[PDB]
Order: sequence, then C-alpha cells, then structure tokens
Amino acid sequence: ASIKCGSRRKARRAHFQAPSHVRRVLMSAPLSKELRAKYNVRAMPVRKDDEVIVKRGTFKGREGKVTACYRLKWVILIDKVNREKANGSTVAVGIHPSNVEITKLKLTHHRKSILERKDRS
Amino acid sequence: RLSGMNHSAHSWGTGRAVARIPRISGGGTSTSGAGAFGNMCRGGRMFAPTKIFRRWHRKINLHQKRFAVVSALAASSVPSLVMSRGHQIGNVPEVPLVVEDSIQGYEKTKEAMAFLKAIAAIDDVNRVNDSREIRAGRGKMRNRRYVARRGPMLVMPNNK
RNA sequence: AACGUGUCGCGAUGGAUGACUUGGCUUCCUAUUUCGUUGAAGAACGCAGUAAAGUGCGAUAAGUGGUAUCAAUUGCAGAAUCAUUCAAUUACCGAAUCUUUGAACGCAAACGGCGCAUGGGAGAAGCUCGUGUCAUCCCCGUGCAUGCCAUAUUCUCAGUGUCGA
RNA sequence: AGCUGUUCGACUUGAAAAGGGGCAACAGAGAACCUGGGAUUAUAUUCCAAAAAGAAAUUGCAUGUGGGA
RNA sequence: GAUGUGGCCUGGAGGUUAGGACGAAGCUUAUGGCGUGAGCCUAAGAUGGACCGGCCUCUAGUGCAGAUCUUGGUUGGCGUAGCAAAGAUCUAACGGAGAUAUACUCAACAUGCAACGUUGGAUACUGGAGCGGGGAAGGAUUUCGUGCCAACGGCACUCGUA
RNA sequence: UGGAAAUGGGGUGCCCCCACCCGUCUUGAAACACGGACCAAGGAGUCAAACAGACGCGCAAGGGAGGAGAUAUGGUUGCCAGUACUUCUCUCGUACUGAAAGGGAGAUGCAAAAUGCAUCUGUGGUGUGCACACGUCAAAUCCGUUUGAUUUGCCCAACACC
RNA sequence: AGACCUGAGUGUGGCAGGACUACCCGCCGAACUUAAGCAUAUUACUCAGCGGAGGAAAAGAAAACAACCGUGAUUCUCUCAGUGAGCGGCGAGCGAAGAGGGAACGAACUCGUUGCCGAAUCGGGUCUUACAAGGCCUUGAGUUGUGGCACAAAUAUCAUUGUGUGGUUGGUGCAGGAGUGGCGAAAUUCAAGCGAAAAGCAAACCCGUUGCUGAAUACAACCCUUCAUGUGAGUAUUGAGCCAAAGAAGGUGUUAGCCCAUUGAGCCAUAAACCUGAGCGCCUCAUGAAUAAGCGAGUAGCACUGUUUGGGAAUGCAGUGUCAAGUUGGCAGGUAUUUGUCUGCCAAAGUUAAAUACAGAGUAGGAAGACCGAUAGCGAACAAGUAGCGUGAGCGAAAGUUUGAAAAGCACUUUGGAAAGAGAGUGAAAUAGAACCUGAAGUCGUGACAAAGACAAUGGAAGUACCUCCAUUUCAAC
Ligand SMILES: [K+]
Ligand SMILES: [K+]
Ligand SMILES: [K+]
Ligand SMILES: [Mg+2]
Ligand SMILES: [Mg+2]
Ligand SMILES: [Mg+2]
Ligand SMILES: [Mg+2]
Ligand SMILES: [Mg+2]
Ligand SMILES: [Mg+2]
Ligand SMILES: [Mg+2]
Ligand SMILES: [Mg+2]
Ligand SMILES: [Mg+2]
Ligand SMILES: [Mg+2]
Ligand SMILES: [Mg+2]
Ligand SMILES: [Mg+2]
Ligand SMILES: [Mg+2]
Ligand SMILES: [Mg+2]
Ligand SMILES: [Mg+2]
Ligand SMILES: [Mg+2]
Ligand SMILES: [Mg+2]
Ligand SMILES: [Mg+2]
Ligand SMILES: [Mg+2]
Ligand SMILES: [Mg+2]
Ligand SMILES: [Mg+2]
Ligand SMILES: [Mg+2]
Ligand SMILES: [Mg+2]
Ligand SMILES: [Mg+2]
Ligand SMILES: [Mg+2]
Ligand SMILES: [Mg+2]
Ligand SMILES: [Mg+2]
Ligand SMILES: [Mg+2]
Ligand SMILES: [Mg+2]
Ligand SMILES: [Mg+2]
Ligand SMILES: [Mg+2]
Ligand SMILES: [Mg+2]
Ligand SMILES: [Mg+2]
Ligand SMILES: [Mg+2]
Ligand SMILES: [Mg+2]
Ligand SMILES: [Mg+2]
Ligand SMILES: [Mg+2]
Ligand SMILES: [Mg+2]
Ligand SMILES: [Mg+2]
Ligand SMILES: [Mg+2]
Ligand SMILES: [Mg+2]
Ligand SMILES: [Mg+2]
Ligand SMILES: [Mg+2]
Ligand SMILES: [Mg+2]
Ligand SMILES: [Mg+2]
Ligand SMILES: [Mg+2]
Ligand SMILES: [Mg+2]
Ligand SMILES: [Mg+2]
Ligand SMILES: [Mg+2]
Ligand SMILES: [Mg+2]
Ligand SMILES: [Mg+2]
Ligand SMILES: [Mg+2]
Ligand SMILES: [Mg+2]
Ligand SMILES: [Mg+2]
Ligand SMILES: [Mg+2]
Ligand SMILES: [Mg+2]
Ligand SMILES: [Mg+2]
Ligand SMILES: [Mg+2]
Ligand SMILES: [Mg+2]
Ligand SMILES: [Mg+2]
Ligand SMILES: [Mg+2]
Ligand SMILES: [Mg+2]
Ligand SMILES: [Mg+2]
Ligand SMILES: [Mg+2]
Ligand SMILES: [Mg+2]
Ligand SMILES: [Mg+2]
Ligand SMILES: [Mg+2]
Ligand SMILES: [Mg+2]
Ligand SMILES: [Mg+2]
Ligand SMILES: [Mg+2]
Ligand SMILES: [Mg+2]
Ligand SMILES: [Mg+2]
Ligand SMILES: [Mg+2]
Ligand SMILES: [Mg+2]
Ligand SMILES: [Mg+2]
Ligand SMILES: [Mg+2]
Ligand SMILES: [Mg+2]
Ligand SMILES: [Mg+2]
Ligand SMILES: [Mg+2]
Ligand SMILES: [Mg+2]
Ligand SMILES: [Mg+2]
Ligand SMILES: [Mg+2]
Ligand SMILES: [Mg+2]
Ligand code: NA
Ligand code: NA
Ligand code: NA
Repeated sequence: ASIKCGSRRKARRAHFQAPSHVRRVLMSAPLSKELRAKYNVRAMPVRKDDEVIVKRGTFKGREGKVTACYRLKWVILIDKVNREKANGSTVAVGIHPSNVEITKLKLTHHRKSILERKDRS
Repeated sequence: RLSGMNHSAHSWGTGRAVARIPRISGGGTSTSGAGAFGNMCRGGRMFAPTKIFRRWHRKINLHQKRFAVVSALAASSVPSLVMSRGHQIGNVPEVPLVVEDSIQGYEKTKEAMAFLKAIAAIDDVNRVNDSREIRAGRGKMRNRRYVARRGPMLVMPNNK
C-alpha cells in the first residue's frame, strides 16, 4: 500500500523521502465537527490561511491562522503560536498538523473540487 | 561469497616483528598494513561463512503428520488440556464447542462479535486483545513489531 | 617528614555498552524489459541571486515544453498573482535543448591546432550613391576515415583476356 | 569607334611528374623590434595614443602615380 | 581422554505468563542474600530515558587471559633522550594586550620574568663555481595588497610560502 | 523502640603461621626454555553429501519418497514459499549364488524313483537356557503367605555341536 | 566501331567497428592441489586469455532408441546411478545412456535434388489516399536459372461458373476490453489534571451496571530547624462509547482500530501495440472447397599422428595422406576380422515457440526474511570507489551530524587582548551547550581517611583493631 506495507524499512523510507506533493497529504488535519457535518469530510490537508486550533501538546487550546506549511520540517506555522528568544524577539513554533484541528477552511476553486470529490454522501 | 576477502592481502613473513597474518597492501591509508582475511581480523571474513544450501526444510512421514493432527484434535476435546494451554474457557457451554451453521450468513463484524459473546468465546478473544504489545528485542526492528496470544480457532465447513 | 601505597566520594581523559536504523546481505515474483555512426558507455569543462563538494542539468545549463496536481520553495533573499489557467510546487511523459571529446570517422595532437569542397555572416580598405557592394583578414553550418553491400534515367574507364568489325 | 593578326592574365585538350598519409627537436634547422618612461601593490623587447616617448622592420590585400604589356 | 547433568550463560523463533513514565535496556557498587560452582536475585544511584523479565519448546555467526592474535584507545619510560654542521648578534626608538602588572610594610634593587615586528645606528657573514640576477624539468597561485594568529612554521613571533 | 542491643556479611590495617610466575612443548619448568605493558570490542570443530553404530518416533513383509499435479487457493498487500490431497511409477527390502551361460532354498511320513509318492496346526535334531505350569525341600512368618533351592514339562531370546 | 569477361574511379542509398558480458555459444588453456614421494592420472576438457549473441542462448523434426505386446523432434526434472555399466600407476580417483513417473507442447516447416513449366522472378521509376505481396513501365539484374506445381500428414492440376474466406496484402476508420495514469471509504483527540486515587482491592466464573479506600501527613545525602526549588508532551491508567467486507505492520512530543496517512467497491482519461464470432464496415488484392525419375562428394569412410571421452582392438574431433557406394545402396545395432540373416533409420543444406540458465549483468517495478545491526552487514548507513598512496598496472580508508519535543542554540552584567571564566537566562532535563543520547573499562587529578620501615607486590588460613549509606533478629518476666 501507500507508504505503509509489510516492510517497516520500506514504509519509513517512503515517508521520510516523500516528495512535496506526497507530503501535502501526509500533513493533513481533521476538520471541526461543524465542518465535518457541513462537508461530510473527515480531514483535509492543511494549507496557508487556514484557521486551526491546537488539540495536543503544550499549546493545546490555542487558536490562530496557518502562516506556513513548511513541509520540509513536517510542521505548520500558526500566527498565534510563538515564543520569545533570548534577545527578546518573537519566533514561531512548529506544530505537526495531526495535533491540530481545522476550524475555518480557506476556500478556492481547487479546494472546492477536493471537498466535492471527497464528499461521503 | 566475496565478503571480507576483497583485498590483495599477503602475509609479511617472519623477519618483521609482527604476527604472520595477511596484511592489506599499499600505503597512504589507515587500512594499509592492517590484518586481513582472518576471522579474528577487523574487516576480515567470518569463520565458516553461511551458505544458501543449508538444510532449511524437513521431510516428515505422511502417516506421522496425520498422527500429530489426530493427537492434537483429541487433546482439544479435553477441557483441562485446553485450560492448561492458557485459554479462558471457563464460561463456554461445552467442549468440544459446536455451534449452528447460521454463522456463515453473517455479513457485519458487529453480528460476529455478538455471536462470540453468546457462546462465551469473547473471554479468550479479550485475553488476546490485552496481550498485544511491542515485541522485545531485535525482532521489532524486522517486520515482527507486535506480538499477541493465539485465541480461539473457529472451524468452518468450507471457504465461505 | 617527603616520595610512594591502599580505600572511598567527586572530577578529567577515553568513546565501549544499550536503545535507535532512509544501510547491507539473502530469497522470490511481474514485463509490448536490453545501448551505439540518428554518435553509445566512459572521460573533461561549465551551469544557481547567493553555491566548495555532492546532486541535477548543458550556453534554452539545480533547467525549456506537455499532462496531471493545487499553494509553495525555504539558510537568506527575490517573486505578477494569491491564484480556472496563462508563472507556485511536486509527480510523470509524448515536444525540445543537449559545450569539448570518446568506436571517433577530413588531417593531427602535452597544439582548445591545420585543411579541401559547398552554404552563409560580419566587414571603419577600396570602388559606388551616411546608403549599397566588398579584396585581404575573421566567425559559423554541412560534407569529407577505412572496409563491405547495393546501385548508376543505365555514369567514366583499363587489360599482347575472349571475340567481333 | 569597329576588322584581321598578336602579348599577358581569367574559362573551357594532356606533354611529364615512379616510389600512399602522418607524427617525432620549447638547446639541431627556422624566426620581421628595440631603446626611453614618473608604466604596477603585483606584468611588460607584451602596457604608453597624436608631439602615440618614440624610431623601425616585415607579411596579405588593395588604390593612385611612374614605366612596360 | 570419554560421558552425564528438570546444570549455568548469550542473540533470535513458536507458545505461555508478566513488568515499564509512580521509570525499560544499559551502566556504577565496602548492596547484601542465595548456590559447591557456572551464575541468579534484591537494594541504592544524589545513573539513565523506552522498552523488557520468567517458564516450555525451537534455533544459532552462543561464553576468552595469552595465538611475536586484529582494530581503537591508554600507558611507565618522561618533563627524560634530546632540539650542538652551515661563525652573530648588540643598541635606542616606535608598534603591540603581550607592562615599569604588588594585601600590609615599603624610596628605588632584593616581588611581572622571558620573549616579538619595523626603522635608524653598530658589528659581522655570503665573497661573482654567492643565503646575487634570470631560465628548463618539476611544482601550480606558493606572486601582490589588506586583515588576521585557532591549528601549522619540532623554540618563538605582533612575522609567514599559515 | 533508640544515631540501639545483638548475630551474620562487607572494607581496611596488623600479628603468628603457610605460600616460587602464568600459559605452553617436554621424562623433567619457578627456570639462565618460548609467548606474556593495560583496557575495550572482535577471535577459532562449522555447513553440505556418503556410510555405519547407539538412542527417539511411525509403519511393518512391507517402508518411503522424489519430481509433479490437482484444489481449499481461479483466493488473499500479507498470513499462504505453509498446511490439506494424489500417484498401475521409482527406490530400499521380502533370496541368494556363479566369471558367465544359467540355476535357485519347508516339515513329517512311506520309501530309495538321475524332477519318487502321501499329508499340511507347524519349533529339522541335540546340549545349555527367562517366564509359566505341576510338584518337592529349606528358612522366616503378623500363619494370609514370601524367599531361596530343586524335580518334571514346555522351553521364549540367545550360545554351542550337527 | 562495338560486345562481354575480368578489374578499377566516382556519385547515390545503406551496413560494420565501440560498450555490456551474470547466464549462453566457439576457440585457447595452467598450475597450486590429491595421489601421504612423483612422471600417467587428478585438480579440469576448470582459472586466466581471445572471439560472438540474446532476453535467454544453444539444441531441435531421426542416417534416433531399442530387441519389446515395442517407443517416436528438441530442452528440462525425479529416477536410472556414485552404478555387481564402465575408465583408471585397475592406485588415488573418475563415471554416463535407453527404459519409467513428469514439465512443456495447436509443432512443425524451407531449400537443393528428380519430374512438369519456364522470367510467370527481383530491384528501380510511376499511379491508385499506398517506398501495396496491386496495375503500368523498365535491360537495369537475372537463362552460368529467379520463381511456380507435385513428392508418404501424398495421390493429379488448370482453366470456367457460382459458393465464401483472409483484420498476417495494402489503403481507409469504427468499437469493447485489458494495460497504464489520476481520483476515490468508517469510527473518541470522549470524561477524570497532575509529587501522593489519571491509583487500587473484593483472590477460576458470577456477584460487579456493585461494595470497599489512602502506611506518598512523600523525597531531596551526617541530623536539627528555618527558608526556597522541583514534576515536558497523555500512543499510559480508569470510566463510558463507537467502526470493522477496513485490527494493516507507517507517521504524530510516551505503548493509537476511532489524531493523520493507509486498507474497498467504484469513477475519469487514453499515440501506437496487445486481447475480443481468427472484434466489426468500405475499397483494393489474394485465396480454399465442390509416370516415370531422383533425393546434398575431397563428403562419409580408411591409415598415421594428436587430443577428448565412462566408451574399453579406438566416444567425438583436428591435421596430413588416401578417398567411396548408390544393380535389395548406405549408416547404426558399445570385442577386432571375413561371411549371411534380422531390426531401425536415410548423413554430408537451412528455419523454428515453450518447458531450462541468469554462479560478481542491466531497465521498469513489486513481495519478503527464525539474516547483520555501525570493529557487524557490501569496501562504502556519511560530498565512497571518495580522501589518500603508487611512474604505472593497481591499491584504497576512517567517518551514525544520535542536542533537544521544539533552537527555545545561552540576550544581558562583570573580568579578560582574545580564548574563556564568573553570574544571569531557555529548557522537564545543560552532568542535553553543537560532532552535544547513554557515557563502560583502563589511566589520571582532587578531598577525606587507613596506615605503612627495609621481607617486590599479590595470595592462603585463622584471629584481632577500627569502620560499615548492608542484611537479619530482639526489645518483658519477652
Ligand atoms: K545437582
Ligand atoms: K593496539
Ligand atoms: K578432463
Ligand atoms: Mg479516513
Ligand atoms: Mg566483513
Ligand atoms: Mg502489557
Ligand atoms: Mg535486548
Ligand atoms: Mg555527441
Ligand atoms: Mg580526429
Ligand atoms: Mg583516426
Ligand atoms: Mg582489347
Ligand atoms: Mg613535427
Ligand atoms: Mg623542454
Ligand atoms: Mg632553436
Ligand atoms: Mg618567434
Ligand atoms: Mg616580477
Ligand atoms: Mg546471530
Ligand atoms: Mg515472553
Ligand atoms: Mg559506593
Ligand atoms: Mg571497590
Ligand atoms: Mg535468564
Ligand atoms: Mg564465534
Ligand atoms: Mg576482552
Ligand atoms: Mg603479543
Ligand atoms: Mg607520561
Ligand atoms: Mg635534558
Ligand atoms: Mg645531537
Ligand atoms: Mg649553527
Ligand atoms: Mg635593529
Ligand atoms: Mg620591581
Ligand atoms: Mg619586562
Ligand atoms: Mg668574509
Ligand atoms: Mg670564509
Ligand atoms: Mg671573482
Ligand atoms: Mg647564485
Ligand atoms: Mg608573499
Ligand atoms: Mg613552534
Ligand atoms: Mg616462608
Ligand atoms: Mg620445548
Ligand atoms: Mg629437553
Ligand atoms: Mg611452567
Ligand atoms: Mg637455569
Ligand atoms: Mg619454540
Ligand atoms: Mg510426496
Ligand atoms: Mg538379503
Ligand atoms: Mg544373476
Ligand atoms: Mg585448491
Ligand atoms: Mg603429492
Ligand atoms: Mg603431503
Ligand atoms: Mg611436491
Ligand atoms: Mg573465463
Ligand atoms: Mg523462456
Ligand atoms: Mg535460437
Ligand atoms: Mg525423444
Ligand atoms: Mg541404489
Ligand atoms: Mg574428468
Ligand atoms: Mg518419458
Ligand atoms: Mg524423462
Ligand atoms: Mg510498383
Ligand atoms: Mg529453384
Ligand atoms: Mg490527545
Ligand atoms: Mg478529552
Ligand atoms: Mg499520572
Ligand atoms: Mg504529564
Ligand atoms: Mg497526532
Ligand atoms: Mg501506531
Ligand atoms: Mg484500494
Ligand atoms: Mg473475423
Ligand atoms: Mg540424403
Ligand atoms: Mg575426407
Ligand atoms: Mg582426460
Ligand atoms: Mg581416441
Ligand atoms: Mg585417434
Ligand atoms: Mg538452429
Ligand atoms: Mg512470507
Ligand atoms: Mg566506530
Ligand atoms: Mg563498515
Ligand atoms: Mg570497512
Ligand atoms: Mg526553569
Ligand atoms: Mg547525566
Ligand atoms: Mg542527557
Ligand atoms: Mg553525552
Ligand atoms: Mg573510566
Ligand atoms: Mg580517587
Ligand atoms: Mg613476598
Ligand atoms: Mg581482617
Ligand atoms: Na642545546
Ligand atoms: Na486491413
Ligand atoms: Na482502444
């Protein structure tokens, strides 16, 4: 199957050497219960300008807008999720997408096509 | 077949105050003059390298194979032997446990799971579920990550 | 006394051990699966805004085109749009590009050298009315190894070969 | 200005020329430049610009003049 | 030398039964207990941070003190042998963090030593078959300026073919 | 009921007694015989085939493949390269001898036919020989017996003569 | 003059050369070694060397086995068989074949020759939508012979006419599928918050959808106060649910069916090729059915030599010499010869799929493992055939970047020329501070203590002095 298979070595290699477009599907987050009922879709790949809330980790319960999907460090950047450096400047903190939940969807013509074909009804 | 022997690696002789072992030729490298070809040398060939024409498989007499299956079946009808093997059969109605043919009509796992509770086979199933864990040792690095107990065996008349 | 000895607590030097494993080794299977003068394999130079190596690519040079896919890449920077597309990025592939070489084959070679044909190009001298044209010089393309096969709107020849006029 | 004949260069009949194509010398053979500079942080018989600091020597094409054809 | 051992130990497999973030493996020990022993187990870590124990069976690259054994590291010798051909340096000033660097006492010596580069003087050497000025082979940026002193120039450097 | 009283264990020193350096070759090593500075990790009877004996297991005058096929499986990423099923075959034995041509093994009875007849519940015979069955003695008995020896019959497995 | 024979030049259109080489085909070809020496033998018709192909190659349609009630191209497998074959200083050793059970198999075809024809043939122009298996033209080639028909799976063939076949004649264009590519499934981030109940006990099962409840008033180094500081992230536990034709093994800050990705029906798009009443139309072109003769010549044999073979008075082959038969001929029938009977087959020309190999190959993908786990496993887990070495042929490493969940990678103060130190901060943890997890042994420094002559030190056995973060026992007439 895709990535996961009978070989742990092959499955892990397929994950950590994934191309950019494969990484997008791996960096997906669940939709909120409001969005799940509206679109009949369990989860969507996170993109920029999405609104998410952290559900797992130290920043659990923090809401903000996705400012970057790094896809090389396997994290997303949220505007309200940050911390202070030694010198006093603010730097963003990366969060794995599977630890957050999408509350608002950035809707494009391409994004509607994905939601339409992923509709379970 | 070539592992540990991919060198020129001639011995130096007795005149030089070193052990008489083949040594890697050349110079300009940390491996030059190093011991070679020996099972006791770093980077050398293992003692008695393993071969693929080892006897992996076995012949068993056809009658002896049927004797074993017959003995295993007779043991499965003894409740004390089943308990001694580790199965939780303390609530099943009868041993051997025979059930009606209608289970082959089930289509949903929900129906099959309800049947296992009726004949009290779910206790042995639950024993397997609680025993699932990561395998201890190197085998988890291979494709043997999870281990569990056996549980009940359901025998059907055919492949349906 | 001092050196020195022994034990314990704590440090240093030194990188074993355990856990970890995108690597190796071994076995098995599936195919409209087998390179090159239509210039291969190999070798050499070069190419990024920033770029030594490596990777990818060839003066269209970390890539052009086309299909999908749908918002990145990312050290920094830059970037029309925030994206049906025409410019994100990945994946794949039909269209292209593909420097010097190398069987290397115009002749050579510790020479980025020197030819013969035939097409071009640039030409501030000269002639012509800054425009034309252009000698010498210079630049670029194509052909030009040897052997063999076939062939010639039935091409040009040689022989005190055999004839026939 | 034409005609005949004629000299010499360009375009289209065939004397005589035996012995294929190339490499091998940065000390042999060959080879038209040499002074001055205030011209550099580092190159120079290699750079210097109209008073070339300047003075030459040599090839390849041409034009005009002089003289032959 | 033979044989036996519900004899010990190690990496994996089929079973079974357990443990671990209230801390797995590994490691440490004047931590004791058990066993004739191989070893097993507990305690503590002011260690560690994620796996793993017992028992039955199966299996194998399964147990080290020495092979002038292999590889890595360490080590007494030892601040020891030495760093002695090519004669040689001295002085002031400038530069430099490299100084004239100080509890008390205390005028300076007896409490910051020794070492650098440049320039000017002094002294000396090479002595034209030269530590002179140019080339071939070989090397290929060592050339030049500025900056710099972690490593390197077996002493040193503020200097350098670093 | 305590920074405790005991006993055991552990650590260090001391006293009196003992006490040649390990591994190796060798008749003989503490040797003026060789290998031996320290530690870590690595390091050497293995896999395959033929035969034999012991032991385990199945079947037995028969045992067993192998190759292959069939279908549960024409299925499933995988489990499933396993398991289940089959063979007028092949092989090792039930028979051995001879260089070969070629022959090829029961007993009893009756009898002596250069292929003799009859019968088929039968160790070819003899000696020594477990158990068992008839007794017969001895000792001891809790008086039920046991525990030794021996006679006779049959003698199993074996051994020895034929 | 010219021809045609032989041989040249040039133009036009093409092909060869090199790479790869695991397996395969042809040649060439050792020795170490074994024989307890060694020469025949063996290693071995092997390594090295030189050539040549392909997805396989080679072999292949009987001049074959057999001796039977007969089998029937080739290849491969079990077996025949380590052989009562055979070869062999008959030593060491070596060593097959037929039959039988199977795999595969639509498996068969072409030329030469002989008869009967005879340029009906081939190229090259040109036209038909066409370098047509077509028409027309063509001296160009070919009569020193290209093609046609018939030769045991056979028994006429050649015109006619109707019957109807070829999707492998060539044009033209029309479907479905397979194959590829993309897309495409469920269910808790549910409830309980923190050093100590986000823990347990009611001892098969049930009771239990219930009852019961804290020996952590914790611990932080001689102990006694007092004052501070300390618990990262819930894939853990407990309780309550849910999905499963999906429990499948990857990811995510601890161990996840329900956080993410996967795991299925199905949908969409397609150069050619492939499969489908030899898929289905049209034009064109092809095409089926209702008397004698021969059969492969420096070849086969034979002789000598050499080699190879289990092949032994010679199993194949090579060189030279010599060299047939075809008037019941020839070859084989595993002891040489000469006879005569029998059996099988018909050499000296060619093509051919599968079953088989891939023993150091490649392309595009996949599936795995009782394997190794950074001195192991490929030399290479990493800018590895790299750095480096050698004139060269060649030789050839060491190296896990494994900090942390996240860089949050130590601002700022102070001493120092700097390197750094001392503080202060981040972080659950800097003794996690950048070749940064764990951090052993050996060696060394330091503080404390034990002592100790010179008996080298270590060791054994018994005591003793002092210590002991060790264990166990006892603490009332016990
Ligand atoms: K014992
Ligand atoms: K060493
Ligand atoms: K041979
Ligand atoms: Mg889903
Ligand atoms: Mg190795
Ligand atoms: Mg568990
Ligand atoms: Mg382990
Ligand atoms: Mg090229
Ligand atoms: Mg050339
Ligand atoms: Mg050439
Ligand atoms: Mg003539
Ligand atoms: Mg020359
Ligand atoms: Mg020279
Ligand atoms: Mg000269
Ligand atoms: Mg010159
Ligand atoms: Mg100079
Ligand atoms: Mg192992
Ligand atoms: Mg276990
Ligand atoms: Mg201690
Ligand atoms: Mg100790
Ligand atoms: Mg154990
Ligand atoms: Mg070993
Ligand atoms: Mg060791
Ligand atoms: Mg040694
Ligand atoms: Mg020292
Ligand atoms: Mg000294
Ligand atoms: Mg000296
Ligand atoms: Mg001197
Ligand atoms: Mg001076
Ligand atoms: Mg002073
Ligand atoms: Mg001073
Ligand atoms: Mg002098
Ligand atoms: Mg002198
Ligand atoms: Mg002089
Ligand atoms: Mg000189
Ligand atoms: Mg310099
Ligand atoms: Mg120095
Ligand atoms: Mg004594
Ligand atoms: Mg000796
Ligand atoms: Mg002696
Ligand atoms: Mg000794
Ligand atoms: Mg002596
Ligand atoms: Mg000796
Ligand atoms: Mg079988
Ligand atoms: Mg017998
Ligand atoms: Mg016989
Ligand atoms: Mg050998
Ligand atoms: Mg020998
Ligand atoms: Mg010998
Ligand atoms: Mg010898
Ligand atoms: Mg070879
Ligand atoms: Mg094939
Ligand atoms: Mg072939
Ligand atoms: Mg046959
Ligand atoms: Mg046999
Ligand atoms: Mg042989
Ligand atoms: Mg057969
Ligand atoms: Mg066969
Ligand atoms: Mg035509
Ligand atoms: Mg013919
Ligand atoms: Mg959560
Ligand atoms: Mg919750
Ligand atoms: Mg908790
Ligand atoms: Mg927590
Ligand atoms: Mg998650
Ligand atoms: Mg998981
Ligand atoms: Mg699917
Ligand atoms: Mg049809
Ligand atoms: Mg013939
Ligand atoms: Mg002949
Ligand atoms: Mg031979
Ligand atoms: Mg012979
Ligand atoms: Mg011969
Ligand atoms: Mg052939
Ligand atoms: Mg498997
Ligand atoms: Mg290492
Ligand atoms: Mg390695
Ligand atoms: Mg290595
Ligand atoms: Mg803090
Ligand atoms: Mg630590
Ligand atoms: Mg740490
Ligand atoms: Mg560390
Ligand atoms: Mg240490
Ligand atoms: Mg100490
Ligand atoms: Mg002593
Ligand atoms: Mg004592
Ligand atoms: Na000195
Ligand atoms: Na057609
Ligand atoms: Na199609």
